[PDB]
Amino acid sequence: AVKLAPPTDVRSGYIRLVKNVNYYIDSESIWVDNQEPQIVHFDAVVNLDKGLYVYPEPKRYARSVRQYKILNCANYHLTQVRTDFYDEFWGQGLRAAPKKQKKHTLSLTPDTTLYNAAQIICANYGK
Repeated sequence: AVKLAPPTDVRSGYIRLVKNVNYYIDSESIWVDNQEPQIVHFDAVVNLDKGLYVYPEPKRYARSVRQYKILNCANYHLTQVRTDFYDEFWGQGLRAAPKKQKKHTLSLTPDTTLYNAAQIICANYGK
């Protein structure tokens, strides 16, 4: 069925992770906590290798996923706050969201797409 081709060219302001080339940090989404700068909020944006049909209309499918994250660089805890699906790449276009958002905080372990992102974030702001 669906069988799609995420952009090779990086749209300005998006930071590609080495361990998943379709996984990005939206630079413009980044906020470092004013009171505790070890904590930084940001959007993770994933260009999909498969259309996710999460829209009311049958052959409308999501091309990307935008996830609100909160990272504590002190302990590498990553909190998943919300998820939105978009029918274009780079987390734009028509949005669809699940009805209740699953939130979850994960203690990150080494050598995984998320740890990658943490290392970039904390490297930039953790010092």
